[PDB]
Amino acid sequence: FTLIELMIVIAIVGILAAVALPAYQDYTARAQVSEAILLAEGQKSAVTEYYLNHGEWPGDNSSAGVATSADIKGKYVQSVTVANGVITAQMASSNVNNEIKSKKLSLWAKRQNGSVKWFCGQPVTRTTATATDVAAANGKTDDKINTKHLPSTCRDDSSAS
Ligand SMILES: *[C@@H]1O[C@H](C)[C@@H](NC(=O)[C@H](O)CO)[C@H](O)[C@H]1NC(C)=O
Ligand SMILES: *OP(=O)(O)OC[C@H](O)CO
Repeated sequence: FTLIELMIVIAIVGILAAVALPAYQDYTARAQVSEAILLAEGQKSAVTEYYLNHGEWPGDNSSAGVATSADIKGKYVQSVTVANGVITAQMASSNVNNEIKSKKLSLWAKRQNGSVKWFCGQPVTRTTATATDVAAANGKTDDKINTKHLPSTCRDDSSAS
């Protein structure tokens, strides 16, 4: 070989040392959102029992049978709230992933003639405790967990039935 080959080798070493990386932030966000999903999954029993024994969905954490929203917290979750039978979880505003800072995800259920189906996805709202339909959360806010930061199973629309 000669000097040109060595220079090319050094250039290739620099090229390899200055390479790019894929988007691992999405995977870390999914891993951190799994905790919020697990925390929100634990309030299903109380809401279901109240609905079965009273005929209407709970309107607040008080008669649902759970603690204050500010007390249901984890490493990356800061609040879990129940409103008209809908469970919503909010992530922390610091020491967490940048993409899922102060964002919300929701869980809700619909009653069938022989079963009760549960859904998971972007935030939804219910207007009346005796209603059977849901809609989108808001149009004047940006506190929605992106599709890229959710598992493929936890991607449901408000019109799903
Ligand atoms: C428990 O949640 C119920 C939905 C609520 N009931 C009503 O709001 C009435 O049906 C009028 O809509 C109860 O008042 C709640 N009980 C409490 C807060 O102690
Ligand atoms: O009242 P909740 O338990 O839903 O928590 C409220 C929180 O402090 C910010 O909305």
